[PDB]
Amino acid sequence: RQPEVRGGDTLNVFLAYVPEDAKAMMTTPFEAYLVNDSNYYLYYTYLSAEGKAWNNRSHGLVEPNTKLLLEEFTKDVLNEMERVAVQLIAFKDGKPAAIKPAVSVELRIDTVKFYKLHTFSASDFFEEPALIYDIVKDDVPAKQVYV
Amino acid sequence: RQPEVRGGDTLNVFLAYVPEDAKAMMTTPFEAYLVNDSNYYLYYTYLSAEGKAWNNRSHGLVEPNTKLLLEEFTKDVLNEMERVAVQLIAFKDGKPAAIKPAVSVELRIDTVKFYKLHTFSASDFFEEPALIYDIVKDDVPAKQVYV
Ligand SMILES: [Mg+2]
Ligand SMILES: [Mg+2]
Repeated sequence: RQPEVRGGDTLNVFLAYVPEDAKAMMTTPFEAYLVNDSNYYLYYTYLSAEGKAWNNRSHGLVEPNTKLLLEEFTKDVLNEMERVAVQLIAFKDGKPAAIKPAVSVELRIDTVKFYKLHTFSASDFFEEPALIYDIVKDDVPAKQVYV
Repeated sequence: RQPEVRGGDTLNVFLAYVPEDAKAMMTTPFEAYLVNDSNYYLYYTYLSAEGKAWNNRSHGLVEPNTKLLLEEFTKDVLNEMERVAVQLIAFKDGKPAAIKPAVSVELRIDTVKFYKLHTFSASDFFEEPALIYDIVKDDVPAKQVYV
């Protein structure tokens, strides 16, 4: 087992979209991940807006210092992703911890970028370029950042 | 299976403390519950402060229109419960829903009341009197209410 990470008591959580095959942009589907770059467990939901309501696309637990595949989708699904949200709470289990904010972040996804690999960016989290949205950055929820 | 409840799309969530045996106040332990009077699933944590840090006492999922036993404790544990918190997120699974707030509520518990049954109140949720703290009342998180 891996130990906790130095600096990981600062909450850093990202929503990342990655091609399954960055070499085949015409045919590839995409993957959505919750990336938990922190020493906390998360409970989360990932939702998409449809009218005045929201549909839950994924929910559950993310362990410390890991990522979770939320969804695999083709580009036809982009029409459902005009506005998405991530809500979460963070905790440790059996270790004292700082209290963290309860987080809700609504995002307008840059769907044009899914046709343009060069608009995705290099990251430490994947070998492929990724489209990465902050949910919590340096303990600060990314409210009203991508809307 | 029970259907969703009329009015239950309004989030109402309570933290309730109940004696195991209201007839034996000298000897009885107490039970802490999360009461989810709503049509939403919840992920939650229940934490207690110790110094500048917090200890997780319970976490998980609560189903719609139910309650969950968080902890059974004796009165010696009241010394750990000077300040507690509940954090949660609410969602539906497979049904469209309104987006709900991500909630964090810190409470100073009225530990004197645990020696005085008449200070607990009748409720629809238990046959015994209960000490009930609002976490979300009529969709409004109970921030800075019990501090
Ligand atoms: Mg890389
Ligand atoms: Mg009653």
